[PDB]
Amino acid sequence: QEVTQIPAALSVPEGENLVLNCSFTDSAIYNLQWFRQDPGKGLTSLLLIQSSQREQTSGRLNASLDKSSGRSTLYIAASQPGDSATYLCAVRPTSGGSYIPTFGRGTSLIVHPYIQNPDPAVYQLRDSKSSDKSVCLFTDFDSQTNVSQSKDSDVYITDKCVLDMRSMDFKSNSAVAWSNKSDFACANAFNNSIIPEDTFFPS
Amino acid sequence: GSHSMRYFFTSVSRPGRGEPRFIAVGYVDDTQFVRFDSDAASQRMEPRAPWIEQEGPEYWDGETRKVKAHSQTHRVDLGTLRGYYNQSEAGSHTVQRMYGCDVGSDWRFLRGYHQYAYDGKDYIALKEDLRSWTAADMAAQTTKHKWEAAHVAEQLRAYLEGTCVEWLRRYLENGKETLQRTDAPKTHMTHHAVSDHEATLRCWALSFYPAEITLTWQRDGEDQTQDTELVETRPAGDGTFQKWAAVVVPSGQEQRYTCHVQHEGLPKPLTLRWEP
Amino acid sequence: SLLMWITQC
Amino acid sequence: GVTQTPKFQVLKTGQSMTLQCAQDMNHEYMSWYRQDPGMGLRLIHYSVGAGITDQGEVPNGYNVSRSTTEDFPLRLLSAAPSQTSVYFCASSYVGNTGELFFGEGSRLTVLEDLKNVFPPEVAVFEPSEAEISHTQKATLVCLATGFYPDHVELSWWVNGKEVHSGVCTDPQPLKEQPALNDSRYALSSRLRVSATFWQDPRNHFRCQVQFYGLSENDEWTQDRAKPVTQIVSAEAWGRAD
Amino acid sequence: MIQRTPKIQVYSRHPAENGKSNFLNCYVSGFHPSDIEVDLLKNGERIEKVEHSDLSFSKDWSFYLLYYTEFTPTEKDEYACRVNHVTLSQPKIVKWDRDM
Repeated sequence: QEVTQIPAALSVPEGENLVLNCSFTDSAIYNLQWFRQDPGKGLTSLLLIQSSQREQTSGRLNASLDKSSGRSTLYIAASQPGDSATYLCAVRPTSGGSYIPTFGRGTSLIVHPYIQNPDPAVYQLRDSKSSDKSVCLFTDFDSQTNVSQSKDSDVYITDKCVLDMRSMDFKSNSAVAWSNKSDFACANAFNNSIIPEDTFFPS
Repeated sequence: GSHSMRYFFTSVSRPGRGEPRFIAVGYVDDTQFVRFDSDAASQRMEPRAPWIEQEGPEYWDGETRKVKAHSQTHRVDLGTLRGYYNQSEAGSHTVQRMYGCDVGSDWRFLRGYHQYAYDGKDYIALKEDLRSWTAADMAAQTTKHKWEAAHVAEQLRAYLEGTCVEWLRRYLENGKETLQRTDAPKTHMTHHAVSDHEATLRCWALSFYPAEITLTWQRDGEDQTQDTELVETRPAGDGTFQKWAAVVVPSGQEQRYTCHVQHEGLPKPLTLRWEP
Repeated sequence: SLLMWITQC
Repeated sequence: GVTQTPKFQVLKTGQSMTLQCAQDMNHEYMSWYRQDPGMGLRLIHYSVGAGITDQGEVPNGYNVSRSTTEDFPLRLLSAAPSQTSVYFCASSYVGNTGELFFGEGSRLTVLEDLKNVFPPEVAVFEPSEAEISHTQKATLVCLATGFYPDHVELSWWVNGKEVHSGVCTDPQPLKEQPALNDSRYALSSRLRVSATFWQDPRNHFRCQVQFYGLSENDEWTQDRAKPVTQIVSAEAWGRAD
Repeated sequence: MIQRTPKIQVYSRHPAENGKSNFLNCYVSGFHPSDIEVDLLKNGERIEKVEHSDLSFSKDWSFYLLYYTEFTPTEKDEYACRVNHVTLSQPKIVKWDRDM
């Protein structure tokens, strides 16, 4: 009657085999289903394990069911950045006559891209329409760095986003910062974050 | 003795109508205890036996949801089967389903069943081992394939060996007065001259429960199976059953015939003989 | 008590 | 599959609205959920077949009906700000594997006053000459700012055709005024290409932002243009300079 | 396809006794399809308040129904069951014989 997923958060380096956990208090279930959801996106079903089956596999995904122990384990082999999402576990009752599923709160998973040749730098880009306005681009840093919000009001900083240039088998992280404040400059844009000591700052 | 619980479902397509007809009834041995009729105003499972009225709101809401789900599944099946047989939507067709379980004297699981029929004939049935299916024809093989791929038998088997038996036991207990009873038949014989040389001797068994019964005629020690007219056991309407068996005999020879009545409510079989 | 999960034919 | 509509909707307190959910798999079971931060998925109403519906965990303020097998409409008689959320329809058989099939989701924002609705302003920023020489790559950045509610879809178009390779858009917008419950939003995206591709004056780059706002039935009367559903774009051309 | 004609039995719940309230029954069984019309008659005329059991079926899938109505038998009053079914070219009438 209660579904729990612990840990509720998981951070892993790209390439590692990971494990997601699901637990339920009532063993009398008809099935167990695993889904994944990206922020602002919908729910994609991953695997469905019927109560009479022990496991299901799909690509790099494999899930087991231990009805007697009230648990299920979702395995993801050779994790990729694209696996980043919240994974949800749900079960339905074998009897009772309601058919209502019970969902777990989900485990948020982050698979950090492996950056072969980090080249942390902060660039200034100008508006194509007005050389008047610009943004600061912090890019090419490895997984070790975290991007913090600004300590100043009206200074906007986004979190790290990973982009993939497939034809080149190349990926890279980046965060953007901008503001209308007069004292704001790329030199001080990411001051509230811990950035690599040798980050490139062109003049 | 042994007992059983069985649910019977009848689905009838009605061309030109908004909805097909769906009727479900449940029985414990020879006693009905619930019903549902898609055409009725309540749209709920209804009690048809005093001992089941005890069940609370959760029981009835649950049974109602499950029966409405059965109704919806059967509504879809009507269209599916018409497809398997490539029949037009112009004609009315019938689907019937029956499932349940039998327990022994110890009230433990003895057997489970799940049979399905289309237009009055077997379509698909779960075998006795409750692990495989028997498909009646080409069309049923598609259903068989579908049910095997979805592991339907394993889930159904669990219901038949667990839930079904557990609730039967509960009903047998809650309805002990009604269900755990035996009403011995009230027997008598009638005589009707068919002519001046022949007459009909009719042996009657009335007010008995359960319905299982055996009426046989004998002509001084030997069976008259072939020359015996037997009618189907019929309901009295009060919870008991009735039945009769007759024979045509030569006027003056009545005394040579004997009717034998066998029923569980009798310590020993009864032998009746006509007497002027 | 009725069966709960019914599979379409 | 499952098709629900509309995908985005803005409503003023008191307005009625109905979300549609249709499925073509002959599923007997259909249901509606609302999903909110720190609240998970909460069931509103469900139905195991035609002529039957039952309450979920949070039925108050919602009405449903199941007259047919295929449809299960969710109706909000009088929209309230508390109903702002993301709604999901989910259906399944009442048998077989019992697997749940979710619709794409519908985002609903209920506002006391539509005057708070704003379309995004979009700008594209050109790659720096420093990045170009340092990495032989060129990152373009798109900024969608000052919009409300958060109902946008950002896409990149190179020479008239949409691209996905080399693109990263923030998973969620940021509040320009984090302390306010009705703060406008900003969203950023990057498109990275080779230095050679960016240096070709024949290459055209466009960032497109589809915004879902007001409809013709909505009252406006202002000075600022009515914030209707629309597309706002910004563009830049490659350059040798 | 498969269509079986109904078997019909008309009788009283309890032993017939003039002036004594009872129940007049008409049991139809062994038929298919389920659509069927059954009427109880008192001296050739249709009896008003007549109800029936919930539709069910036997092992061989054929249906059975019990139609009944409370009545008070007399020596003069004659009763019967009128049944119409697709397998019948004409509605069949079975008279009640308390004699048998």
